[PDB]
Amino acid sequence: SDKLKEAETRAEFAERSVTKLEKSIDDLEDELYAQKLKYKAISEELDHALNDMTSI
Amino acid sequence: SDKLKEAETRAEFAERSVTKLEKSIDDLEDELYAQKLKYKAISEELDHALNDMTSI
Amino acid sequence: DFDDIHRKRMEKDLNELQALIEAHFENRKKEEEELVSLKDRIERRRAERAEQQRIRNEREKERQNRLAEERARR
Repeated sequence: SDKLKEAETRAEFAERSVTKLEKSIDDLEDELYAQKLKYKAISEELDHALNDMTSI
Repeated sequence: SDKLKEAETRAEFAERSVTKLEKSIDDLEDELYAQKLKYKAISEELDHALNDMTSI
Repeated sequence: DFDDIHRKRMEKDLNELQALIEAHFENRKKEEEELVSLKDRIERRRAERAEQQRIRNEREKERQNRLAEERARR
């Protein structure tokens, strides 16, 4: 019984850790992807600016 | 016996998974920071350009 | 002339525009400094999580190996 109680508690703690880590990963992923899209957009508008310079 | 075997086994899986998750988290965060720093270097390139544009 | 006042107007336009340009330069620069400090404390967090995770795993492997040798001895 003692071993069972300790094991169950350790398991539940680790499980909740797992869930929270997943949520953190998701949020950081969303922010990083938004930054990535921002970077692609800035580079593309930069190139458009370069081509505008080429025009004039 | 069945219960505690199950619990310890799934807990070990949990520990290995969560450690893999932590490696994933660190790699993602560091890559995010590297990309963000590249972006800020680009922003300061643009800010030097804006200081030139202070010509207007 | 009209060209003179037009020139002064586009002039003050350039002045205010370059002013705001340097201004948002400074603002985004502060934001980048804050984000850099964020990345730094982030790497601090990575290192601390790594060391504490490794300590946990050390104790875990010690326990598991002790139990394993107890099993093998039995």
